[PDB]
Amino acid sequence: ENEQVSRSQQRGLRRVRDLCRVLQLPPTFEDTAVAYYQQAYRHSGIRAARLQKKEVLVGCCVLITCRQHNWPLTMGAICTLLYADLDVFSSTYMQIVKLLGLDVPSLCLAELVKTYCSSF
Amino acid sequence: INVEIKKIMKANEKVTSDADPMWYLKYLNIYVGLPDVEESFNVTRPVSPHECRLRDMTYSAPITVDIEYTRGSQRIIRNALPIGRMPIMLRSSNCVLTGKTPAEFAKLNECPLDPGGYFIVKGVEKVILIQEQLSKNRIIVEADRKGAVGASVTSSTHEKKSRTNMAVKQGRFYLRHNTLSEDIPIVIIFKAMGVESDQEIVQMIGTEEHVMAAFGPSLEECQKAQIFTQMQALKYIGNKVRRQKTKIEEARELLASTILTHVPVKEFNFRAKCIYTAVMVRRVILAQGDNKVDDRDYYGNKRLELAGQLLSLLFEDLFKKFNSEMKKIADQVIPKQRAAQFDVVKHMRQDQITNGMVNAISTGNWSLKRFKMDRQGVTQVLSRLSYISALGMMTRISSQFEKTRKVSGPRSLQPSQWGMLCPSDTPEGEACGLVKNLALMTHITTDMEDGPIVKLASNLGVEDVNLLCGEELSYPNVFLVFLNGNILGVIRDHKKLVNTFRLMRRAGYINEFVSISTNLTDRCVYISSDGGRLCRPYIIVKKQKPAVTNKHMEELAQGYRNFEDFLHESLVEYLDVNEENDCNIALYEHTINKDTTHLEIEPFTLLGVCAGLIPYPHHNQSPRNTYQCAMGKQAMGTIGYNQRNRIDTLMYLLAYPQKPMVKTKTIELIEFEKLPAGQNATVAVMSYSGYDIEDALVLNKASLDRGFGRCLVYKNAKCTLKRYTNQTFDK
Amino acid sequence: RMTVGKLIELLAGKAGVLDGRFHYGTAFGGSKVKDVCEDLVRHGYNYLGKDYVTSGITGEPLEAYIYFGPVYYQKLKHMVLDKMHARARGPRAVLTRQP
Amino acid sequence: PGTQMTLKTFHFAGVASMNITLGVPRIKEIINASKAISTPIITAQLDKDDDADYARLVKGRIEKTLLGEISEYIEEVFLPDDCFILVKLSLERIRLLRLEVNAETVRYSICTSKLRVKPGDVAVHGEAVVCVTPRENSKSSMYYVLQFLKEDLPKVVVQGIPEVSRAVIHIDEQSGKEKYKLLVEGDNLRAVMATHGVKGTRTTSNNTYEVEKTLGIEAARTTIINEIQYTMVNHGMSIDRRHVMLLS
Amino acid sequence: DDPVVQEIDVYLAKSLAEKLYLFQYPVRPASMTYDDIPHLSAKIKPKQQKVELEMAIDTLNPNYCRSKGEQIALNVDGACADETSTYSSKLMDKQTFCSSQTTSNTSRYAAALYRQGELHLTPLHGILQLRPSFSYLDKADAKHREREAANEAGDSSQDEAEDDVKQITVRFSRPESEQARQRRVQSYEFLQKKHAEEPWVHLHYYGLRDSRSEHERQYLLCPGSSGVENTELVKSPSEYLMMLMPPSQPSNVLSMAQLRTLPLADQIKILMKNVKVMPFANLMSLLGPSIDSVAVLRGIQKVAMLVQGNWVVKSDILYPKDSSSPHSGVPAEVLCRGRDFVMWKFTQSRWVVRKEVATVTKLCAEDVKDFLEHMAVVRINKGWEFILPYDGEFIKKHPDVVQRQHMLWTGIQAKLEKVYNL
Amino acid sequence: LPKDVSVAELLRELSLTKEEELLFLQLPDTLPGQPPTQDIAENACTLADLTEGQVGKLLIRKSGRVQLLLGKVTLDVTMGTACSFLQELVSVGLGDSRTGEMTVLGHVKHKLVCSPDFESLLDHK
Amino acid sequence: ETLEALILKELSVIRDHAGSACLRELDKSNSPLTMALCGSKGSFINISQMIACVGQQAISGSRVPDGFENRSLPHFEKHSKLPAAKGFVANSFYSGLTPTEFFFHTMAGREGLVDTAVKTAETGYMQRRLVKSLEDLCSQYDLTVRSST
Amino acid sequence: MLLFCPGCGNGLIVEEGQRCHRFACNTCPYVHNITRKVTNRKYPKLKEVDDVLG
Amino acid sequence: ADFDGDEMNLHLPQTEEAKAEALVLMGTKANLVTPRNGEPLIAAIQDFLT
RNA sequence: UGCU
Ligand SMILES: Nc1nc2c(ncn2[C@@H]2O[C@H](COP(=O)(O)OP(=O)(O)OP(=O)(O)O)[C@@H](O)[C@H]2O)c(=O)[nH]1
Ligand SMILES: [Mg+2]
Ligand SMILES: [Zn+2]
Repeated sequence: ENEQVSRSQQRGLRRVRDLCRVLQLPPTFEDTAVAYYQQAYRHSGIRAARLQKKEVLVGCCVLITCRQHNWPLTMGAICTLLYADLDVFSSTYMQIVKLLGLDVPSLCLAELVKTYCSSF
Repeated sequence: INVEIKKIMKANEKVTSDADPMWYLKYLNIYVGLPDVEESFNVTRPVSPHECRLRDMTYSAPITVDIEYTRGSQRIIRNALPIGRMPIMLRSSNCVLTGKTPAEFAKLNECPLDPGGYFIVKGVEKVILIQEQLSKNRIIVEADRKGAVGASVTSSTHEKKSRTNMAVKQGRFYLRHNTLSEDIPIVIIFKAMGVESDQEIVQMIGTEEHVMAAFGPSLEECQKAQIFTQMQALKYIGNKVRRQKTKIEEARELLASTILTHVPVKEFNFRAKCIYTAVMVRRVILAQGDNKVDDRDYYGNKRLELAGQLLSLLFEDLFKKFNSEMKKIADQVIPKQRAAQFDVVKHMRQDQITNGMVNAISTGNWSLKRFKMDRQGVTQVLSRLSYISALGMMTRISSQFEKTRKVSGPRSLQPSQWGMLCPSDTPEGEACGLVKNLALMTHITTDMEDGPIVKLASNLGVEDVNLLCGEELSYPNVFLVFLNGNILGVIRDHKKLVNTFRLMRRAGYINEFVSISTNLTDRCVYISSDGGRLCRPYIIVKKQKPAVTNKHMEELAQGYRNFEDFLHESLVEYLDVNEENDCNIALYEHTINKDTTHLEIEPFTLLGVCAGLIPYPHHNQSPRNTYQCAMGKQAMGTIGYNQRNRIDTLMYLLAYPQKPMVKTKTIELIEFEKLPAGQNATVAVMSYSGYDIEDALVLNKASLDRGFGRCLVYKNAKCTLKRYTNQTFDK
Repeated sequence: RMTVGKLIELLAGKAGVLDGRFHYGTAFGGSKVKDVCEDLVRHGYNYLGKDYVTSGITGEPLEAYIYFGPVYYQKLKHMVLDKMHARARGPRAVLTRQP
Repeated sequence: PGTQMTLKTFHFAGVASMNITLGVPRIKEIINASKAISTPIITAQLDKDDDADYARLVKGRIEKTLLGEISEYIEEVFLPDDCFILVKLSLERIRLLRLEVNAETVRYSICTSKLRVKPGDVAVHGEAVVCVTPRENSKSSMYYVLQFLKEDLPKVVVQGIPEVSRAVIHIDEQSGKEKYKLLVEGDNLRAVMATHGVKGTRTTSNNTYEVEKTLGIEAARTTIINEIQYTMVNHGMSIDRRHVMLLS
Repeated sequence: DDPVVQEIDVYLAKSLAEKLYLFQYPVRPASMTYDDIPHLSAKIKPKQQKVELEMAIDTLNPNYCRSKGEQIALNVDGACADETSTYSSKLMDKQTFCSSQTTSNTSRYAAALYRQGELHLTPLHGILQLRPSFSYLDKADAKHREREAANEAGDSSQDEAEDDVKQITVRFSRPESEQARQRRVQSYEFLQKKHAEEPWVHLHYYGLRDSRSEHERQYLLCPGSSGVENTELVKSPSEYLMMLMPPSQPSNVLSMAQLRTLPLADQIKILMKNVKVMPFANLMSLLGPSIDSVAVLRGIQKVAMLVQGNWVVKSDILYPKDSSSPHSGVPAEVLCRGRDFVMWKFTQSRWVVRKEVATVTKLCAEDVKDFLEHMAVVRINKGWEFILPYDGEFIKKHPDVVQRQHMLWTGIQAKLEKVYNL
Repeated sequence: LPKDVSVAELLRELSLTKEEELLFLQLPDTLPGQPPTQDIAENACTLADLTEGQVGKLLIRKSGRVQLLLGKVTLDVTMGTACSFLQELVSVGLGDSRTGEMTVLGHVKHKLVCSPDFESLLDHK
Repeated sequence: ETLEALILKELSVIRDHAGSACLRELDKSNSPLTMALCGSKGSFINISQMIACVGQQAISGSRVPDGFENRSLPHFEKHSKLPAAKGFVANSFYSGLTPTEFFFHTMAGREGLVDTAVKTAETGYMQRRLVKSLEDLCSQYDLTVRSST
Repeated sequence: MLLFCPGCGNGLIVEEGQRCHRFACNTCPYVHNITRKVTNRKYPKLKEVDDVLG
Repeated sequence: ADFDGDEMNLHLPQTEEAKAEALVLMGTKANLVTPRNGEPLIAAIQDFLT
């Protein structure tokens, strides 16, 4: 592998890794994010999509990887650091989750409370 | 972490890309903050070094900075943004252990007697040993491979490091540099550097009959060719220059910047460089006669780079790499991404510096490409065999050789190690002579501004070298004065100069760490102000009577004054190797004679920490003391008051440790009596049963049964249950 | 080996344990031999460390006096239990079939 | 024995000078049989071992003596008619050292591998005066070669073997009689044996290659055996001669 | 060593302050001078001083080779061009000495003219080193290059009209990066062009033998009286030292100077926190005689107490409210109470029992030992004795202070009896 | 040629002969004075700021000490580097913007150096 | 060099006389003396060094070289060729060694240690070569030593 | 010895003119005819009589 | 050896011929002298000579 | 990295 990959998929993977390192998530989170991004890219509808579509795909893969480990991360900050708008972000998120069917753990309230209290 | 990091941030404060002008990223101020752990969910929490050791994590603090950039031509600023994590050294200024009482140390699960000063990364304790290298920007006259007495100079500035040599293989001086195709005569370089008069060249080289007789061949070889003007000399140099009038411009640039980088030129004014090469040729000529060859093992020309300089260089390199990566990402993103204005915050890598520091401290291999430095074995695992072992390993010194050849020169014990390094403390084995330990009383100097030094030197009558010709350099009473390898000028009656400089340093207007030495064989007065030099305190002696008296000692004992007050009152002063080379020192008061300038504080301080445990060492042999230190570095005993909570891969403890009966002042100082590593037993020197033929000993069954020699071996067995990429975990 | 320092340390430790003190073995100084000899002769022991000793096996006194005294012995990490090794057939290496 | 030896020093063999490599380095050089060794020693016997005068004479005959070492002054005089180098030989020092070197011998030594100076250039005026008048060779050389002449003239051999560097008179003070011998720190045994007054039948050398090329393979074997035995005995340790014989 | 004789005066002249230059020849000994060499002209510049002297040398002298002169003239110049010739005739007649600048600022250098009983100092506006320059060789090289070009062009007898019309090779004035622009600015060619941009000035030469020399030599003097008190140059040695060396910008971290630089109150506080035992006379001697005794007393009464004539630092000064015992971790209030009890026991009796103090204060052995060592010493068969003797002089000198301290100690005793139930 | 000293130089210049001599002395960077109404600061005070008239005295004590009393402080004058090459003192006065005059005042033979007596400056206070 | 040799000879004479005096004054039944006589361990040289006086510390068969400019240690005058300033040890191990004497003894010890360290590897390489070269010969039955060929 | 031209300061070589030998420079027409005898002695260190060893 | 922590190796042959050859040729009683000069190495040592 |  790593040879039957397009420059667009490589840019998407590099953006995933860059956002992961910016958020300072562990290498396990990085690996899960790249794995989910590849799994989503397997589909053709997301393969031949918009640039904003694939950017929101990077964002939603990061969000799913963050949720799978019970880690709190606000979609607002995700969109802020992803160069996207909330409307298209949510639209593409719903589209990709309906196309994949992966487990989406609910955002725990106490974890988000602690994360936001650490900000003050 | 307080000054050097800020200076590096100021040097690399602004970074911009060539494409899309009017865009820039300006750094304002960088902070390191307190040590924190990134365990919690995007929350920081104070973490202790013991907790880091237990959890196998790194004890680092989040590096933050405030920056200002332009996204869409609208200036946007950030007051606090993390960019990396710097491993915090224990007992540092920002460490949580500093400014703590033993009760708080116990609450935090840390030993109060722990020396500290080591980094904790991934749970392992690493110590950055002190590197010992040769002093930079210094002429070294020595024999070549075949045996040709020549000279060398390694000019190292903040940017480049270039070693240029000069040989007399064929009776004439050929200069060799890494940027030239073939070594060229020195007279051609003289003619190229502005000075074209052979008379002036000879006057600069020297006016002695033997000097002229030895330099004649060079003048003849120069006259054989048609090189008589600066233009022709520069054309020849350009023709001889390797690929990286255009040739003339490149030759002039290499002569001004590349060759002898430490010698500055105001505006293509090679007067100082000409005088420097003339003094070098004069030294080479003087050495070509009497075999006064300088030795490399003389520690007066050695420099010790502590962990601070290494970390500063590493941080500078990593910051330059990060700036280059950011500029590349900008050049790639801004011009073709979208109307959405791009900013750096979205690509500011916060793990780059963290991983870089972690790897550099763990693996120990440092590869700085900007300086072409490939070092190994910089960091070593702190040996926790015993408190003495740790305290002795913390004060080790590795050499630049690193077991390259069995030279025996640097491995031999040089008289220059008096009062600086322990003569007897040395690992027994292949590393004998290359790994050394500092003395009980010594200090390592730092870098100064060098402003007031130059000001005082200029005010004391030091004549400008550009005002007079080089003929004055050949006089017997005219002594040269050098400042960190750079020719500061000339002077007459250097006794007055040295006396006034020392008096001013004692008064305090000059930093007490600035060393001044005088060599009469060459008639050179060196003023050293660079860091890494070894210094030792000495009591000033004036007119056969030391300045320190019983009244001063009583005041110190009662608490009226301190060592800083002694330093300020011109009572005790720091002396360097080069300074004590000229100054006279006395061991005791009865040894003080009319020709004495200083007095030894204490003789037993000559030994190091490991050697301080030897009771009555001056009554034993040297190999005995060496083996004693080597075995004390492995002695079994208690480590600290937190040895029960400490969990290491291998630990050895003693059941009933007892403090020695014959304890030394060094033991009392290091507080080893509180953490002893042995027991006192009623030994009887005799032969019994012939089971003690060769160094063996006979133990008592009842003594061993009553608890004598009982030891405990603690081992650690670690297991990890990590989650893989898929939603599955080890159970 | 010319380890007169060991004998000096032993004598100093004997004097110290007898007089309830801690002698100093400071390099180029410390307690001299005369002080410890005076301490021994005051406490009633020989001024040279050597004392009258009787053989435990035969029960008869020895012709020469034995040099007794407290010495600070320290045990090293080198253990015979850890350094003992015995290799049976055991495993081998994949590249070259050798232990 | 290599490990038993401690590589001591101060073992000048009783001369308090002429530092010779002995021990493991010497054994290494011997077993390697290098053509050029470090500090070669040639011991030669004398026909008149009791006459210090004859000993000095043969010493001066075998030892290389440069022109500048015997001449008291060499001056490049430019008279209004011509320029030439005048060398003044110190006949006093010559007769003190007992060297059979005169103006004719110096003239014959000159003009030998020195930029092809013709015999007519050198001339003799007095008893101890040598006048050298060079000529332009036209090969990138002009009349201003008197400097090169001053540089390379004092290092011209006038008497002795070029390979020999330093010959000394060693004395054996046996109660029966005090005899003299020659110790040469050179690498030419053939010339030392061919020189007059040297008993070539009892001349030994340390360079195995020279001994082989001069006296044959059996002589080389004997010299190797003797040298190994001497080097081993210097350290107080002994080895059966059969081992060194088999090695040789 | 007194000034027996040679009491010479020093005067200052400003007439030739901006017109005085120092020319020195590093290659010409002082024996031979240029007084007999006829000069022609000198090129100079006001800014970036670099003087170039143009002199003339004789030819009929026996120390000149006419054939070599003709050769060098024909090499440097053409056959009969003579439009821009370095020499008027066909021989090397003019010599060129170029000036090199030693230093930028020459204010510290001054020329001293010595007369009978006075020495006149005149500032120097510039110091330049004159050396024989070699530019005729560069001009000859350029001549040879153009001659080789002419030969290559005339290689044929008749050169046809070459159609070498200069195509429009107008290169782009590309925007130069900052690094490349700095490199160009720092290049030697740019500096040489900047120096050449300034126009030259031609000056005539007036040798020392001319009357104008002796006429203008008098300007180095100044009209003034023998004895005149200078208005300036009246600063003290301390001020001169401060001028010639301007500044750059445990609890014993502060040195003696850093302590003295602090107010008297902070000085006394630090001294007490450091020593904890010191007589009033010793405190006065350490602080200095220039400070008032009443001020020192007012400063010490707030941070120390009187114990047997001596002064002992208060307990709260050593143990702040946020501090704790470094050995047991008990709060600072308990340590202060224990230290106050120890001081009260010492004031009541000179001999204090460690066991009794421990049993009363319920404190640990290490804390009791620290409290006792801070202000006393061990005496065999007697317990602990105060380190300093009984100082009755201060008690007799200051009775009111003694009464104040006695009532304060009575209050402290009442508090201790209330707390520990003595 | 034995190395002379400043006291003997002045003695043989004044008593043994009466001909004037041109000397070159190197003064410290900052003189012990203040620029008189020069618009300031503790800046450097050179001869360009001082006026004409008597500015100091030159004393010669016993044992060969040569001092310069330039006010409240006293510097010491020593012999500088003995220059043997030609040194011609000249005044280049540009009276006109187009033509000037170069006047050779004399020759320079000896060099002096004045240094502050730091020992005295320190032991004073 | 003549002065050096004379000083070394004088120091050796002093050492030998001190050792002889110690051996003559020591009484029988002494354990060091008995061991040196029987040859089990030690010798008269070591006995005299640890009782009477230590010998001249010789580095590479010569006195202590001048590490600093024209002197070994700053505690001695420049161009001083005295025995105590060049390496002589007047005191014995029993009376205690001065700082300079102890430093010179440590220098000699480290010199010997590095010499032995180099010797180990040098002789190892030499033995390897010699064995690989001579491992082919063997004694035949006809009393003729022959190679493998 | 080593002589230099007072005009420029370059090294002087000994050549033969049309009347007598003379010192001349390779960069200027300056010359200097030889009038009387000129010598430059060096006094090389002689070989001392190496005495017997032993 | 000096009995100061030296680690020595002990091997057990796995063949009768090798055992016999080791016992005969490498016998301690048969190798009491070195082939270098024939001097005996296996003799008295410290604590036995005295 | 220690050990012999
Ligand atoms: N405990 C231990 N540490 C080692 C060992 N070898 C290397 N080290 C570490 O590595 C450094 C020196 O080892 P080197 O000899 O440079 O490693 P090396 O050169 O590769 O050695 P080789 O592997 O034999 O080539 C030491 O200073 C140690 O830091 C070892 O064998 N044991
Ligand atoms: Mg052993
Ligand atoms: Zn010339």
